[PDB]
Amino acid sequence: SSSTPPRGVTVVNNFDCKRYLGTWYEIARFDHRAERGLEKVTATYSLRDDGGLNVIFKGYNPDRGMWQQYVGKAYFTGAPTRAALKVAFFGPFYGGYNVIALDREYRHALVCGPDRDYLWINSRTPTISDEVKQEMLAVATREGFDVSKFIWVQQPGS
Repeated sequence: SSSTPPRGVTVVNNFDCKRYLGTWYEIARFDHRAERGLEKVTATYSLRDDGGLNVIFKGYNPDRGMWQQYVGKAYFTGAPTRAALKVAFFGPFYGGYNVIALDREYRHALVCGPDRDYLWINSRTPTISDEVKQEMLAVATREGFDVSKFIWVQQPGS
């Protein structure tokens, strides 16, 4: 089931959706065809009339010589105080989106998909401290993700 969280993963359960809105830089990702080779990736989150979120993915594609966007819609699968969502880019075809770690300042987030082949480190800044990087890798490995799969995404100052 590609719209539920991975078995045996803790999801953030005191989620304040309003503080999560705005722009997040992608620090690291497990690669798949949608993202592979994209640089300087951000995700931008905004509230919709219908209680879902707009998710605008932006990345630089060196082979095409262009910036490209993916326009999606995210909805909470349960209460909006549990950071368990599902995202679609076309039609009723959803993937799981789960915030599994978040600092009290809503400045750094570990986000996974519906299984352990999907994981992202995200930051309000394009670079993170070695201390924040270490905590992210510790949380991910404790939840059973193979962090050797990370691609460290090209960002200004990386």
